[PDB]
Amino acid sequence: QSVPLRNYLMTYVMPTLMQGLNECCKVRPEDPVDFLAEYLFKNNPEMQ
Amino acid sequence: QSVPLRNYLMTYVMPTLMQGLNECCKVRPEDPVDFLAEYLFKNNPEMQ
Amino acid sequence: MSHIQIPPGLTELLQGYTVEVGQQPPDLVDFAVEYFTRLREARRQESDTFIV
Amino acid sequence: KNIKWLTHGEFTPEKGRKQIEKFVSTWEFQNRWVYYADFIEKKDLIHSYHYIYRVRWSAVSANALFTIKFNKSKPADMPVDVSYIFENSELLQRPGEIRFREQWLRDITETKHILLESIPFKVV
Amino acid sequence: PAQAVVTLRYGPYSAVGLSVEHRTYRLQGLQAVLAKDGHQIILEQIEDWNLVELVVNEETVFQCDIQELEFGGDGKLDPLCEEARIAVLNAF
Amino acid sequence: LQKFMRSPMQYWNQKLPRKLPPLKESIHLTSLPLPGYLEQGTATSLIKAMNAAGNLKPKLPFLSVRRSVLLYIAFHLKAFNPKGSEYSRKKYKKKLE
Amino acid sequence: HQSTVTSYLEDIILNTEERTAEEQARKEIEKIAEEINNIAYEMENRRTYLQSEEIVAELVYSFLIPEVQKDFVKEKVRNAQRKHILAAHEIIHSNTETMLEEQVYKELQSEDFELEEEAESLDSEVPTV
Amino acid sequence: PTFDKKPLVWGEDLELYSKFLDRKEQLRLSHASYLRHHPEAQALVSDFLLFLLLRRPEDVVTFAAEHFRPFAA
Repeated sequence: QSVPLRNYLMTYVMPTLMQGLNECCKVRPEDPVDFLAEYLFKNNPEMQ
Repeated sequence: QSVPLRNYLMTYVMPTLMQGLNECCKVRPEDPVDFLAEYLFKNNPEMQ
Repeated sequence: MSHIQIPPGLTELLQGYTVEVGQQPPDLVDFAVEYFTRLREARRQESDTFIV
Repeated sequence: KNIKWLTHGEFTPEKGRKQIEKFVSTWEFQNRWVYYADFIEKKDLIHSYHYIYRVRWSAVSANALFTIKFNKSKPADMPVDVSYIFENSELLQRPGEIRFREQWLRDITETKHILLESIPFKVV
Repeated sequence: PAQAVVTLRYGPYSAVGLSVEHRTYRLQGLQAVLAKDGHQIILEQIEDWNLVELVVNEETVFQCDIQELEFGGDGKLDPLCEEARIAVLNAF
Repeated sequence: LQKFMRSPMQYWNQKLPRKLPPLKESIHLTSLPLPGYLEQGTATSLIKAMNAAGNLKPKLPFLSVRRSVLLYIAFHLKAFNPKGSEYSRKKYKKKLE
Repeated sequence: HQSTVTSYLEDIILNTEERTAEEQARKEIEKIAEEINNIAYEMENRRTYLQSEEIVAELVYSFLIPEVQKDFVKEKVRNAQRKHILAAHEIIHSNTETMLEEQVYKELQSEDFELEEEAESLDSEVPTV
Repeated sequence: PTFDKKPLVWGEDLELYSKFLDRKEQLRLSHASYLRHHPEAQALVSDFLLFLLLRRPEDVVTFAAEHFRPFAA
C-alpha cells in the first residue's frame, strides 16, 4: 500500500517539488529570509 | 483498593488488553484465548 | 504583481466570527451585523488585550 | 424599492431586460449615477436555463449582473427565479431583500481608483 | 417524469458500534424503489454525515438520516419511501 | 419409520408452511469477518476477565499491580478455556491456586 | 487578491471551528466523566457482585467493538502519516545537500501535508513559512 | 491507610478520550457542513476582508464596522 502512495508522491514531486528543490539548491543563502524571498520570486513566475 | 472497579480495570488492564486483542484479531487464530494468554505471558514480563 | 503581508488583528476578528458561527446562528446577514455591533464594545477590547 | 416579476412563460428575454432595468430605476439615492443594461448569454442546463444581463453605469464605472432561471420541467406559470450580483461581491442578492446600498457603488468605484493608484506597472 | 434521470447524495454514518462511513443498504432500498418507479439514479458520496438528498434539474429537495429508513427490501411499508415517491412525482 | 409403517394415515398428507427452511452452514472464525469472530471470542474472554478481576481485585507481592492482575487474568483465561487441553487447564489452575 | 483572501480566510475558519468544537467536547466529556466517577464511587459502596458483573460486561462489550473500529481507522490514518513521512524522506534526499537543511525541515513538515492535499499547495507555502 | 476519590482527566481513560475525539470530529464536520449550506456567511466576511486588504487600513475594526452598519436593519 505504500507503493501506490509512493507513486502518488513521485507524481506530485516531478511537476512540483523538484522545481522547488532545484531553486533551493540554486540559492544556498546564508540568510533564510533570502531563501523565502527567492522562493516566492521563483514560485510566482512558475505559478503564472 | 482505592480504585473503583470500572476505573481499576480500565487503567490497569484495558490498554494492554486492547492491544493484545488487536494482535490476536490480526492473527484470527483457531483460538483467541490460547493465543492471547500466551501473548500476555510473553509481553508482560517486559510490559510492566 | 503587488504582494501582500499578514498583520495580526484580522485573525482575531475572524476567530471571534467563527466562534459565534460556532453558535451556528440563523438570521445570518443581520446576525453578523449584530455580531459586529457586539464586537464594537466587547470583542474589540478583548482582542486588544488578547494579543499578548 | 423593487419591481415585481413575471412567470417562467410570461417572461421573455426582452421583458426580462425591461424588468431588470426598471428594478435598477427603483434604485434612487445616488441615482445621479445613471444605469444602462447589456445583454448576456443564455446558459443551457439539463432541465433548466439561465439567462443573463449586465448593467453598467456612467455619471471608472459601476456595473451589476442579474440572473434569471427558467424551468424546462415545471410550469410556464412558475414565477421566475431572479438573483443579482455586484462585480466585486460574492453575494447572490435577491430582489426581495432589504435593498442594496448605492454606497457600495461609491465604495466599489473608490476601491477601483485605489487599485489604480496601487498599480504594479508590470506592463507589457 | 416517469423514468426520471436523478442523482442521489449520501453521507457517511456510524452504524451502531462502528466507524463513520459511506454506506448503502437502506439507500439500496430507496434505489430499488426509485428504479421500480422507473428512474435512473446516480449516487454521490457527500462529506456531510448520515445525510440523504435527492436531486433533479440540479434542483434538490430531500433530507433524511440513513438510519431513519427501512433496511433492504422494497421498503413499501416504510412511509418515508412513499414520501420520496410522492416528492419525485411532484418534481415533475 | 417404524411408527409410520404402523400408522401411516396419521402423517402421510401434509401442507407445511414455507417457514423454517434454513439448512445449516457451520460458520468458522476464519470464515467470519472481524467483528463476528471478535465478538465470539471476546464474549468468553471478557466474562472470564470480569469475574477474575472483579472478585479478586488482584495483586501479587513485588509485582506491579498491572503485572499481577494481567498475568493472573491470562492464567485465569487459560484455566477456564472451553476447549483448552484440560489437564493443562488444571495445571494452570494449580498455579493459580 | 480574492484567491489569496479565500485561502487565508477558509484556513483560519477551519482552524478556529476545530478549536471551538474541541473545547465544547472537552467541557461536555469532562462533565460526563465527573458524573461517571461519582456513580462509580457511590456504587463501590452499593455494589453487589451480580451488578458489577453486568455493569462491566456492558462496558467491555460495548467498548471493544469501537476499539477495533477506531484501531482500523487509525491504521489508515497512520497510512496517511506514512505518506507524509515518505514525502519527508524524498525531500530528505535533497536535504543531503544539507546547506539550508536545519530551517528547511520545519517548512518541510507543513509541505508534506500540503503537497499531499493538492498540487497547488506551493502557494500555501509562501504564507505559511 | 489513605483514601481518595481521584479526579480523572479524559486523557487518562482511553475510552473517554476516544469518545471526545469522535465527538470533536463530528462537531468539526457539522460546523463545516453548516457553513457549506450557508456559504453566504463566509462570502460576506471574505468580501470585507478583500476590500480591507486592498485598502490595508490598520484599524480593521473601523473598516469592517463601516461595512456592517450600512447592512444593519
